[PDB]
Amino acid sequence: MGSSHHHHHHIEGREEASSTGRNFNVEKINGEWHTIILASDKREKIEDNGNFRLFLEQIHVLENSLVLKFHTVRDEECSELSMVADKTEKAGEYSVTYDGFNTFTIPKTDYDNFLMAHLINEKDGETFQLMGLYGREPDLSSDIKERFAQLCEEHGILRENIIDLSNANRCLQARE
Repeated sequence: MGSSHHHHHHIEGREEASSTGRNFNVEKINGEWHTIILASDKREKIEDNGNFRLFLEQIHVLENSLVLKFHTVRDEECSELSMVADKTEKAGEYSVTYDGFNTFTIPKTDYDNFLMAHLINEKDGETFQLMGLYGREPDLSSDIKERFAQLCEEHGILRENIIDLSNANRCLQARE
């Protein structure tokens, strides 16, 4: 018998990555975060006073896991919950303790400009693909916000299902 192999090279320039474990940097995403735009197949979910329509906090990068907090109201009263996204046997898919069985991952990690995450929750015999677009700033330009719209169509999430958050901000359910 007898075999042989070869080596590989790396890149220094700015290039995207995924949670799969290929040139991923969590030391960047670490810090004050913000929810630019929320896109997911479920307008009735990410709508006025929805359930997933919550703000993001500063993720705390740990040894292998990372803590994350959100902002959710209750009984017409502002509030916030506590979560902790950890690793699992899966491939580049973290597991966060949510109201129902779900998994938080990161398909497009462009901390340099805008970060992208993909979480799916399957409860009540029903599931949906959730994706929260994040960016170094509290608002993304028309050049970056469009980038996400290119992926939403790939996940089956029509560009129309994209709900703008930068324009929608409130902590009450007041209306006519």
